[PDB]
Amino acid sequence: WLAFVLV
Amino acid sequence: MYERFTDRARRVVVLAQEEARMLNHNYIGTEHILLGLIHEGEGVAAKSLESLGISLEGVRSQVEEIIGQGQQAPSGHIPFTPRAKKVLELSLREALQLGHNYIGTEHILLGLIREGEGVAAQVLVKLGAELTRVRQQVIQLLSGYLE
Repeated sequence: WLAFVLV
Repeated sequence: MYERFTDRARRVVVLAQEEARMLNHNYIGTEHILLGLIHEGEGVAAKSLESLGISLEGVRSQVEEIIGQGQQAPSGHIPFTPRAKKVLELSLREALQLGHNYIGTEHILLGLIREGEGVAAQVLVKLGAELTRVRQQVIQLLSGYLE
């Protein structure tokens, strides 16, 4: 969260 | 905040990345979230879009017309666009206001229409689904689930 899957 | 997403909503986000990858795209945009919502095929968002005549093929054709594919499929993590980030932020608020502590597929769809400006929104309008109509359809289906 919130740039990539799943960050 | 992904901890609050339902299993199916997480699957939509995971699938959105692969929708981008297989189109040789290097960002996950709102249109890939739209494709993922439809392609996962089970949740309230998929049902809502099917019930408005928005098909995976209709969306794919519009994405090819508006964006087009790259030359090579990327490896590794594909970043969200600014508008896709906004969609996922807004999803949290849609869920809270509808009385949910989890974020389901419907809330991602509602976030997408709330953002209302990126490629997915352009596609929906082009396919005949005005944003207010999409929202009201989601509400209509959710109301049927209260029976």
